[PDB]
Parts: sequence; C-alpha cells; structure tokens
Amino acid sequence: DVLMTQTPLSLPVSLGDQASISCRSSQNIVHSXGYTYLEWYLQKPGQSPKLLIYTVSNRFSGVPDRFSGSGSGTDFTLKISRVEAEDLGVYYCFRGSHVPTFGGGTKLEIKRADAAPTVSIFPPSSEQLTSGGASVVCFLNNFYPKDINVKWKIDGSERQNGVLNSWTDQDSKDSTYSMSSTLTLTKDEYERHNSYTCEATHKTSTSPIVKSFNRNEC
Amino acid sequence: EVQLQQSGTVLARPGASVKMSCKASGYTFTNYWMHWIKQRPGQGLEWIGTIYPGNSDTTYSQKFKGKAKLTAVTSTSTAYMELSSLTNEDSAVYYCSRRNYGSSYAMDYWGQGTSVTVSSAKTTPPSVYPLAPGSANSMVTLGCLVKGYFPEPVTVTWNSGSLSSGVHTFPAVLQSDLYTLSSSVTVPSSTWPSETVTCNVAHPASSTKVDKKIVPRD
Repeated sequence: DVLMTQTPLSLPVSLGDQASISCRSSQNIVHSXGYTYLEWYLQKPGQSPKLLIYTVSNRFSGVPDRFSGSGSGTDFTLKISRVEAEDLGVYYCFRGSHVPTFGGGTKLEIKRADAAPTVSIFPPSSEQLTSGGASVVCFLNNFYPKDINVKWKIDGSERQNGVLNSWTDQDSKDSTYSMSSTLTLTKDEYERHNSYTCEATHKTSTSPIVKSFNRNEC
Repeated sequence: EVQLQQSGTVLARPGASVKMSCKASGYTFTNYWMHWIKQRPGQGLEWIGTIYPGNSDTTYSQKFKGKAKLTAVTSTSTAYMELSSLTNEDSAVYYCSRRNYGSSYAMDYWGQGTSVTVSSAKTTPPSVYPLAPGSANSMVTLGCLVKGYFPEPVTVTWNSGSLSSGVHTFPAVLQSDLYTLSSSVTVPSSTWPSETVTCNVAHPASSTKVDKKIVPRD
C-alpha cells in the first residue's frame, strides 16, 4: 500500500557533520494545489513533535537555515548541515495528502569509537528466594554501537521464555548504550539447575562475551 | 499565539472508553482541520484521523475506524477523541494538532499530548532486591532490581543521589500487567565495600520507599 518508508532508522553522526534523512513513498505523492504536501517533523525526548519543513522544502518560521529539504515524486530528503547538540532526537517525514501517513522515523544519534560492553551477571538474591521468586540479572553496559544481542543458557541450554530486556538511551556522557536482561523463573525451577549463563554478541568481538556462575558455588 | 491544551493523564480498564479533549485558542477554530496522532511507548507517530470543526466532516485512517471517535464543539473551540473497546495496545500518548494552510501547509501547532494507560492492574508496591557480585578487580558493578510494581513511575537513586555517574537506571518493562526495572552502578573497587553503596527506590503511587545497602555475598 502507499506507505512512507523512512531510512535509516538510526543515523549516528559527529556534531558538526551533515545528516541526510530519506523518505520514499510507495506511490507518487500527488499535487495539492502545485504544492507537494510532504513535511518533516522533529521530536525531542519528552516533547511534542514540532514542524521543521513543509511543502518539501519550505522552512517553517523559527527554523534555522541549517535545515533544508528537497526531492520529488517518491524520493524526499531532509538535509541537516552542522548537526548540533540540540538537533538530536527523532525525525519523521509526513505525507499530508490523500492518506496522511507518517514515516517510520529516524533517530539522529552521536557517533563515537566502538566499545565492547562490560558484562555483569547476578544470581537471584537470597531475599527474592526467601519469597519464592528467582531473577537472574545481567548487565551489558557502555557499549557502542547500540546493536547487540543477549542469549541465556540454563545448563548449556538456550532459554528465551521468561526473559525481559530493556535499553538505555544514548549516554549523555560517553555516548555509549547499556542494556539490562532479566531472566525470571520460579524458585523451584531455578533450584533444579546449576549453570546460568549470559552471553553478549557485539561487533567488537568475533567471539561472544560470556558471564556465568553455578548455583552451588559460593 | 495559537494554543492547544489537552486533557490530563488517564488510566482506564480494558473494554472501557475514554474521552480526551483538545482545547483551542488563538485562531479561528472552525476554519482549520484538527488532526490526531497516536504514539505508543518508544514507537513512531501514527496518524489517527482529522475533523473539520466547520461541518463536523471527519476522515479516519482505516486502522482506527471504529476505535477513534472524533467530535468538535464550536462554542468552546474544543476537539474531542473517544476511544472504544480499550486494549493494552491503545496505551499511548495522544497528540492533537492543527493543520494550517496559507502561511504554511502542515501541522504547525501541537497539543502537549494526553497519556493514556490501559490496564487491569491495581496499585502494587515494588519488591526491591540487591544485586551484588557473587565471588571475590579494579572496577565493580552493583545494582538493584525493582520488581512487580504498578503503576509508573519509580525513582531510583544511589546514595540518595550523591552517587550519580556510572549509574544506569533502565526503562521499566511491562510483564503481565506489572512493571519491572533495574539500576546498575559501577564504582572503584577500592570504594566498595569499604564505603557504603545504597540504592533508594521510591514508588509514589503506592506510598512506598525502600533502601537496600549493597553488601558482599559472603
């Protein structure tokens, strides 16, 4: 159907660099008249989306000349020169004609040197056990880029049910990302197994980072 | 100035209905289309529909017909959206915005948004567990697990907030109507356990505050 495909989903850049966000319509965006209704909106954390560019290349009042847009037919582009700190957030193209539709969005992020995650695995606390629950926490902190995957192994056997994941937003201090993975079981199932393993796969290594412990050992 | 003030936060049960308002001031309410955009936690903007206050004409996205009901009160320059058969997927922030034409052709003014949560959970305090290193380097990672609470939010600090850097408090995850989250903190191994490290979790809704001092797992 006439969707709005926006790419890329994540656009990391160095402040001062130029950023280009693309948007392609599955059909030629008609003409609302001579104007072509394709807008660019920016949404910063905890805020409402805000108008950047309308009718493909017209800059909304108050918007810096650093932002400019262009394109025609099915391909449109938002160009941001000298990206600055306050420009970080999520951009959305929008087809305002016929069937109004938003693009998937593009997160303008900071680029930095790759960094391998520091992985920390923790067995259930005796307090949680006292109550009959069993959570095994694993942290994968300060890694770059954002892409990563976690796999849990209970006695060398992969486990994927009962796993809860969460990711922080880029760290405003070292520009890294961090993830938190929690495998939750019942005390009984947890006490029926000995080996607990958390293992991270990140581009910074051809081999996965493995953290683990055995319930018996203390 | 054009202004759009939206009704406040709402908690609703599945199957029920909710009605939020978008009060307009600063312009000729009956001359512009009012649009409604939906945003799910961490997700992208999604066009719901629009209504022209001048004659109540409405146009809805195929995905929302039967879900969103748009009305408008001329007398009070207020637009309304009513959602039916609420489900968990309706939980989201809902924005209203006026689409201008003339000086600009786009949604130039947006409301602050109305956060709607759909849940059958009742206030539940969180269980807090300490995450401490199991076996006896230079840097040490500690943490706390805040599990099974409702509703959001929860505040986590370390050493009453005096311990700020090296801290990662993760976004909560919804699992079977309840929320779970964690917070890690990495410090110099010459600081722990010689110096104290405590996480302070507070949960306003349930009038609860919990402190866990991290201690080695001897």
